[PDB]
Amino acid sequence: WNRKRISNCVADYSVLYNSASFSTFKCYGVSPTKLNDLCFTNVYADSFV
Amino acid sequence: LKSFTVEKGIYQTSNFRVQPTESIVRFPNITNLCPFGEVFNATRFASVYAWNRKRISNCVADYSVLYNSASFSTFKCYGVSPTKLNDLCFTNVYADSFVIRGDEVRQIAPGQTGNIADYNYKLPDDFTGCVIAWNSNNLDSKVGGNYNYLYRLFRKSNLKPFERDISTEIYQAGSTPCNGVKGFNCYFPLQSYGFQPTYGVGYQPYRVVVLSFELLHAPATVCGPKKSTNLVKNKCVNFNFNGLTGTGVLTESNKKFLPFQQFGRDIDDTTDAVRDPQTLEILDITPCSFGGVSVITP
Amino acid sequence: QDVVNQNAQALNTLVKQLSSNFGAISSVLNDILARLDKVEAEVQIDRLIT
Amino acid sequence: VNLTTRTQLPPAYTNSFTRGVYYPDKVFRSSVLHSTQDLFLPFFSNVTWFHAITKRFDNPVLPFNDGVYFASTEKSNIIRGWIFGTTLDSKTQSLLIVNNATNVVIKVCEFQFCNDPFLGVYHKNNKSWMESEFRVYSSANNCTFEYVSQPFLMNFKNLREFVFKNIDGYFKIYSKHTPINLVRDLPQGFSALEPLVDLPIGINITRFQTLLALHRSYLTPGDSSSGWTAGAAAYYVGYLQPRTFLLKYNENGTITDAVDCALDPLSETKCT
Ligand SMILES: *[C@@H]1O[C@H](CO)[C@@H](O)[C@H](O)[C@H]1NC(C)=O
Ligand SMILES: *[C@@H]1O[C@H](CO)[C@@H](O)[C@H](O)[C@H]1NC(C)=O
Ligand SMILES: *[C@@H]1O[C@H](CO)[C@@H](O)[C@H](O)[C@H]1NC(C)=O
Ligand SMILES: *[C@@H]1O[C@H](CO)[C@@H](O)[C@H](O)[C@H]1NC(C)=O
Repeated sequence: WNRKRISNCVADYSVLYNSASFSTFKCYGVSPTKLNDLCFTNVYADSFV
Repeated sequence: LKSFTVEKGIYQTSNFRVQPTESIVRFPNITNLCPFGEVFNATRFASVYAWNRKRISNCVADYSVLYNSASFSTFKCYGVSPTKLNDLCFTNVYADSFVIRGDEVRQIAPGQTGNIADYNYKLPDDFTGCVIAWNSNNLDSKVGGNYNYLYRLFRKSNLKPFERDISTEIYQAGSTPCNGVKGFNCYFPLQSYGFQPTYGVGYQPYRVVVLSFELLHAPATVCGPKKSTNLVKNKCVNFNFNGLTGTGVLTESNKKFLPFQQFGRDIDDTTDAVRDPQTLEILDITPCSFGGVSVITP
Repeated sequence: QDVVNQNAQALNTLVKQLSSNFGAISSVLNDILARLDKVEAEVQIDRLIT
Repeated sequence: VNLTTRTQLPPAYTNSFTRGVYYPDKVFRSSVLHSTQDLFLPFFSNVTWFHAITKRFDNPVLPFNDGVYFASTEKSNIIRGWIFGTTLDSKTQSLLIVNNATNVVIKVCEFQFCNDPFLGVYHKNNKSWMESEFRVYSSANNCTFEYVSQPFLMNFKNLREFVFKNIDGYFKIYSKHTPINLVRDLPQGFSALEPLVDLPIGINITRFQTLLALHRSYLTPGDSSSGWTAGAAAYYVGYLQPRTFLLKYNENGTITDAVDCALDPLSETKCT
């Protein structure tokens, strides 16, 4: 599993929440609406299959 | 004056004030006995999203039966200290009972957040009542996990205090409503609890009852076992008409009340009257000897 | 006439100010004493006094 | 019964002349000027008037904001009760108020209120004048209230007034009776309205619908749909709004004047 550092940027998911090819967007606690309206800290994305 | 010598003159010092002789009690009459057994000893409780409500009026209240029955912990009160409940008459009684998990009990408070507070049960901020809950595992938890206890998870907005929503329709989380096909991008707003008697204290079914009161202004409807007293006049005494305590002198009146009227309020909105809630006569209520004292010396 | 009027007006202000929560639960001292534990009652009475 | 043979006309409107002061509390006050905020009848309003005396039977489904000043320039006790619901089709509880000749029925039931609760019979042809017909509904289910009361025996003079508290637990009604006369059709004046009942129905109330007698005798030929007589009555209905009022109480303890601090700058000046 690779763990990509994400920082010093804005986390725009405008072409994410509205994309058709999503099947399992399982967000826990954070509503997928206010993804943009809530902030976070140093991001670390597990990318894998 | 803080001295041992005083000059010619007149100096004011303290005040005098007769003290009352006795206290009286003047209630309407007697009622019966409150159905606390029916409310606390139900076979099963309602689920939170369909919490229940029962009215209480016209019965004699008590507290020692609650202390006599099973241990009822988490007995917390707002706007009352529980003990003096018996020494005060209250009208407008309501009791709402339901069942939840052992955790969301922390959420039952006037002003809170969480699924229950927002979508299942809201308390008013000025809630002037009292909450009582207790674990019940020998009753609600069954080996297979009791699923008869459900709740609501989804809603556009939060509820206003003392509201319930029994409507069942598929929530559409995202856009393009699926319109009753119950596919993904659409949620069934209701879920159910799993109550296997193996989860632990953080998930046990807890039975909760909330008793809500309403400030005493309208004629009362519930009371306690304090006896009315005979009436006496023309003496500075301690009166209590139907929970309306005071101390002073009463007199028979000349006034004329309409059948829906009861007191004297004056410019400053303070009482000089009661209609005897046994003989229905108007008495004017007025304080007694007040004054401050002056001493003359050479 | 003005002198008499002015004085009475000020006195009425003091009389009416008796009925005001002043950031508490009740305006009646006896009612604050009632339906309230000593500790809480004390701090509510303190508000009215100030 | 689909009672047709009645014409279509726009609603009647007229003006409200300060006719609506409900004593808001039990305090026996007197000789005072108690200022008090309270939802009330905004003085002077081109408010509606369902005008039901062809034969002019106007009785549509009227909604509920918050209370109704309900005048009857009439002669003979036709307007009786009302419904009070949001769907009225037995799918929910509804309020129902019926006023018969003998007792009141405040049945909070899941009842399919179909057609009009009309009192046709009126056996005056057989020297009896007893009216009876129950199309107030079809069925009565899960009704949690009913109050058989004291049993009683049942120009223009029945100007009624009925403030109905949307706030449940206490459906208080503020009212007065008035022997009205001449055909001023809505008089000027000023009269009191003491609160009356108190009902914990606890329902979501939404739409009333008047319940009334129909005069059916020899002079009323034809099938039910048209076989009746109208009889002269007229009623005025007003809604309330939240305002602030100033009341003036006499020595006898009676409300004798009021001021609406919300009508003119002159008024507001008084009100301060
Ligand atoms: C009052 O009169 C106005 C002006 O003619 C009219 O348009 C309206 O229908 C009447 N009633 C209302 C609803 O204000
Ligand atoms: C109300 O009546 C209906 C029809 O009989 C019944 O199915 C339902 O259980 C009743 N509800 C209550 C609370 O009695
Ligand atoms: C009362 O009924 C209306 C119409 O159905 C509805 O919009 C409203 O939410 C109801 N009141 C409550 C408290 O649910
Ligand atoms: C008030 O009552 C007195 C005494 O019965 C009576 O003379 C008077 O007409 C009444 N009305 C007024 C306005 O004083």
